[PDB]
Order: sequence, then C-alpha cells, then structure tokens
Amino acid sequence: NNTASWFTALTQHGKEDLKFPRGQGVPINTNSSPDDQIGYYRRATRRIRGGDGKMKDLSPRWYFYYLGTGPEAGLPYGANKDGIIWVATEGALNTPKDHIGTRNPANNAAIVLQLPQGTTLPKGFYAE
Repeated sequence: NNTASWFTALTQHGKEDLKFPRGQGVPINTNSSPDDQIGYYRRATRRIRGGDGKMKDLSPRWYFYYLGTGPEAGLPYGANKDGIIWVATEGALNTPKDHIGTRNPANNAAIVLQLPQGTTLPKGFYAE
C-alpha cells in the first residue's frame, strides 16, 4: 500500500492483451533520463455487482512501472507472466530504476500518461 504507478492508466476495450511494437510504449517523464526508459504495464481487473445480482467485468486497466520497481519489481525484462507486458525505448539500460521507484499517493498525484509523438496505441486501448 502507499505504492502506485507514477502514471494514469490505459483502458482495454478489446479482448487482446496490451502490446507495443519494440521501441514504443514508455510514458513521457521529464524527471527521468534516456537510460531510465524501460519497464512493464501490469493489468488491473475490476468487477461490480450488476442489477441482476451477478458480477459485471469492467474494462481492464494497464499501469506502467519502471523496470525493477512496482508489484513485479523482481521480474527481469521479457519475463513471461499473464497481466505483464514489457516496453523499452532503444538504448534504455537493462538496470533496475530504484532511484525512480514508485509513487506515494499521499505525496504526489499521478503524472498524466502521454506517449511520444508517432506512437501507436493498439486497437481498443485509450489513455483515460
């Protein structure tokens, strides 16, 4: 607890897991350096009780954590895990980003997720 993504989420409207072409997907953060531009998005599921007394699955959200941080801080880049997808800018260093760490919501609001010009969000994904 008291740990969160530095950024706002991507929402999934389709059936396919989030996926970026190699070199794309790392949110913009002016307080970070070129070496730091690598990590993962982790799926967060939500469901609520409908009018019919059955659980309704809402659109999955995906949140970015820098490599070596967050709920999967221990996973190396490329590790295969459901709900985890990897992104990296060319020339980012494969080193943990402990100097960036995660966000404490008591101290800092999320950075608005923004992707560098020319980036393609996959079908059905939107930055809310």
